[PDB]
Amino acid sequence: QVQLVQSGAEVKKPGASVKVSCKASGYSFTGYFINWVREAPGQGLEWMGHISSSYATSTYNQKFQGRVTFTVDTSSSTAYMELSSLRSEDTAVYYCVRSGNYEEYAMDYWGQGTLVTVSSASTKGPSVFPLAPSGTAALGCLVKDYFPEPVTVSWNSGALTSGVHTFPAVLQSSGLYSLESVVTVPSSSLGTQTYICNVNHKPSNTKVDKRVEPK
Amino acid sequence: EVQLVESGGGLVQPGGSLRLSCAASGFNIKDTYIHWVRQAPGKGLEWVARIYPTNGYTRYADSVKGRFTISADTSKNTAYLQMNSLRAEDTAVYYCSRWFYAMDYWGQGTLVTVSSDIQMTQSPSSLSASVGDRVTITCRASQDVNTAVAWYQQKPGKAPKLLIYSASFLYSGVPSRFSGSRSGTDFTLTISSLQPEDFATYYCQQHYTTPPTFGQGTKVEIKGSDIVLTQSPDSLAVSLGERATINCRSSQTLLYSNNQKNYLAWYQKKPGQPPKLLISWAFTRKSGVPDRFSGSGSGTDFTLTISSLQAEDVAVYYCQQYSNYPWTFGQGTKVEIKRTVAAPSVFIFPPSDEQLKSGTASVKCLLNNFYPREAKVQWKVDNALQSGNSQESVTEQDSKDSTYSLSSTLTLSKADYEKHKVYACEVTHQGLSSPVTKSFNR
Repeated sequence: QVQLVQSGAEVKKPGASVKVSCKASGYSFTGYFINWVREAPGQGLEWMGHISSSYATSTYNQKFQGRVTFTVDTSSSTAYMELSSLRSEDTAVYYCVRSGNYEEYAMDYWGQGTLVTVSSASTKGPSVFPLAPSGTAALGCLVKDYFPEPVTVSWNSGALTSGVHTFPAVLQSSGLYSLESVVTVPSSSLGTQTYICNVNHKPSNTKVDKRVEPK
Repeated sequence: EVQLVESGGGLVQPGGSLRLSCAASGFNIKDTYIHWVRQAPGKGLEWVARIYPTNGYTRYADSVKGRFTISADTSKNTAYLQMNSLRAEDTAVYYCSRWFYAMDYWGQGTLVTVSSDIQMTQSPSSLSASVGDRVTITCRASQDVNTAVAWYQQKPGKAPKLLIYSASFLYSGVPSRFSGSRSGTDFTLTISSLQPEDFATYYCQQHYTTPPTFGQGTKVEIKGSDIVLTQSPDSLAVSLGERATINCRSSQTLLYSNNQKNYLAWYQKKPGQPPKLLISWAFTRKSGVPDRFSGSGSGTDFTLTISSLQAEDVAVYYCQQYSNYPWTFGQGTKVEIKRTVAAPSVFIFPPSDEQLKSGTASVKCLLNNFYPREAKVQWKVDNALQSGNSQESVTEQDSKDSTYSLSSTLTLSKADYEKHKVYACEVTHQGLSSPVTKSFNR
């Protein structure tokens, strides 16, 4: 099958530059365009441009003209996008996607995406605080001041699934992220069953387990 | 079927060597001249060399004399370009073409990358026009070129296409709206009513003498704003199993007049997943997409239809145009499952003393498993209505019960949290006959 595999997530300071890669397999590399699409929080989908895999020449979206540069190395069937003078507004998921030149022209066969976070903040793991229990009771875990995204939150090492609500992360003035993970459980069980939220922050290789017992 | 296929291009270090091949098909090179024409990044077409296979007559350009060699094997029906001591200036896409002194057939070119005198004056360098516009490009010959002028069109990533030859003659297959004319050394290309597929770079060439010369190119671009796609509605709520409609309107037509195809696509976007193509050519369902998705429309309005919505169809749907640069997306349309009103269940969480160690207090009000989305949370401290220090997070719609959960955080400096003594959140929603307040003291 046609496949595009992108490089891993990146964290950069404002004003820095980032190079994202997109290894293509399963088709004749030179015969297609590699487009670069971006999704920034709340901005939808944006086409930054595409490069001919054969000519190595590009058409750029004039909104990024001069800040974005496309390249390809055919010897390794890889396409690169280099964004310079990074701003906080460039925090986004960047996708490479193939488009055809002969019969099919629609952008199909997307890469998995590359998260690029631009911030002054540095990579740090989360502080995990219990949200002690209040018919049905609610309890939770507050994962605070971690950078960059993301964080995974499970309950009882995956045993407890029903009634779990892990909210999307919020970007604080701090520039760090914090989210909440709550769960509804029958009040009576509070003294019988034990509840542990497992928090995993791979970007900093942090792993935390916290219990929420009644206050 | 005349065909020219270039091969052999690649990365060559400075002062390096490389051979390019041009395999001819459907005709014999013995019967004509073969040209190598190059195009440097961002620049125009540059004729580098020419050969007559029959007698091996070769003509080069002064730019490449002594560094480039052109040969041919009539037995193999192939032309060759040897390159040595290559310069940085040599990096370019090399096309092979053939001569009727017009370059009617071009290979799709091959990239050579060096990892370190009749003149034609084209006017204007750039040009902005709209579909339906009448456009005129001109090329002034630096001297007498009797009628020996051809016009070519080129789109990014593709080889030049012959449009006009001997200054007014329409190449087989070119549409009627294209014409060219001559007045002495003034040469004109003119497009009757600009079609969406005519936005490209146009090149004048004189075929009178040798070397053939090229104008620097006239880029024809969309005037004003980029093709804007506006979607309606911005958000959609329909019940499970019922039909969902999304419309997309384009600020100009996406229909190519030469092939009657709409360059419009429909994409689904779920959080955390890459965009998924659903429809291309405005009605062609991508192989593997579920039956229930369909696309219709043409010209400037298109419609995506989900015949019976499912919980796994909850996402943001985007229309997208690939007709002309820059390629653009619609603003998007959020589709969600419509269900019965569900009053939120309200909980309040005081700051953990563990968090109060940290020096800040976070009081949290949770609205669990409610529908619809509209919910107002107002914080009050000692019955003083608050404002300005609250932030809300919202979950994606739950797949099974189609509800939302909301978490509102009142953040205070631990000092101010020590100051006051009653904290409550008052929730307003369609499922609450009257606002519901939850409180705690310490």
